[PDB]
Amino acid sequence: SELDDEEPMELDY
Amino acid sequence: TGTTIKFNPPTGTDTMVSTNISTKHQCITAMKEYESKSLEELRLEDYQANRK
Amino acid sequence: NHNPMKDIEVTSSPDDSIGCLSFSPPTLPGNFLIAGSWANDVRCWEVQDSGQTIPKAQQMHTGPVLDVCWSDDGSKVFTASCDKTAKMWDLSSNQAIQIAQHDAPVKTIHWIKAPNYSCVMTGSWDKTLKFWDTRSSNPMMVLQLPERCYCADVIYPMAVVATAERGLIVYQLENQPSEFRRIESPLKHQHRCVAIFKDKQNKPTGFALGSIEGRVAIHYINPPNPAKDNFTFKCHRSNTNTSAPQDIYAVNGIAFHPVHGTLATVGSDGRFSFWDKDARTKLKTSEQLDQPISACCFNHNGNIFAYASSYDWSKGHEFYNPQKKNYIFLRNAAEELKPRN
Repeated sequence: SELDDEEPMELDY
Repeated sequence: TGTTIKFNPPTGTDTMVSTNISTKHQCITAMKEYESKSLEELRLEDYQANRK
Repeated sequence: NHNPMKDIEVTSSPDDSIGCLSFSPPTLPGNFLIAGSWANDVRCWEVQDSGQTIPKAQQMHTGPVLDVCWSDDGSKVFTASCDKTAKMWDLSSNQAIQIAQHDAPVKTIHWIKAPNYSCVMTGSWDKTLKFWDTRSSNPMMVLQLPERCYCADVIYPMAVVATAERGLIVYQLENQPSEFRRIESPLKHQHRCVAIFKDKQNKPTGFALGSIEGRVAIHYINPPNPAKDNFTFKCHRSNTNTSAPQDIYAVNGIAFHPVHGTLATVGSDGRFSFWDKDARTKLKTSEQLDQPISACCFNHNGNIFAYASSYDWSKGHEFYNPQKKNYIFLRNAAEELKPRN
């Protein structure tokens, strides 16, 4: 039960 | 009706981090020939034609 | 390959592509999963806390089942079909009766339990939204839609409907349903799925909306800075610093975790991803499955995430294998969807 790396969303502009 | 026209993923451009990049739209309703219907609408048409 | 996440497989999966999933309400002890498929059936399984699954009951439409939902007391299952009808399914007696009729397939179905009324909502490709008391043959209410209905969601007192040609309408449900706001869509391509989310005080406050163009919109009904509080993010695209063109896949389902307010998306790329729309981050993306993920949902407390591995016609009929085997996977994703810190 390990957790992946939280990445930032690819927002628009 | 149905999906008789062969699927060909349309190409476009988008942005990434800012640089424009080329894209391939892997969804048949992205083609001009299929854009006025949904995936489910097209599937029902193929089902009613026994085109499975 | 077929189960890259090594998640729990539901025993006796549907025989054709899975179109919809829906878990039992908290009024019902235990957890019961409903699924409708393109072989025209509706199925019910009991999920046991051990993870083990018991096929319980089954019903039939005469066309593919596009949506399902539960009554608030857990005693009825409602079903919507391409045969242009909807049924009410009493589990205790395993009998189903017609409660609704449209002039075209019925894409969406929802239960509205309001303080002064209860009804079934059906959204159809005949460009109507209808409401049923499950007793009379006449709809309690008929509303015209601007186009064919493609997805909908309800959390009293809010409902949201999206149609073909970027139609998007929010309804209020107090006393009697009525159009509340016609929204200029934040997405530029075919709408596909929609899910309402709630504010920190548990009142419905916005929705998330997915398109066929690898994009999800977050829309608050009444935020202080809409330019800034509403946004769109990219998802379900191929990735690696490659220079090949990026592949864009359809977003097939969205559901919010009932406890954490985070969300999951499932796509035509055979992946699911978990997101935090307040931190604006990606909490997880799954390994890629050997076919699209066609539907998903949570159980009542969020301990169970269910997703369906099924072809979604995203490449047309030539890519349909009438069977490759279909799957429903259960994953305990509660801590994976908990916001960070």
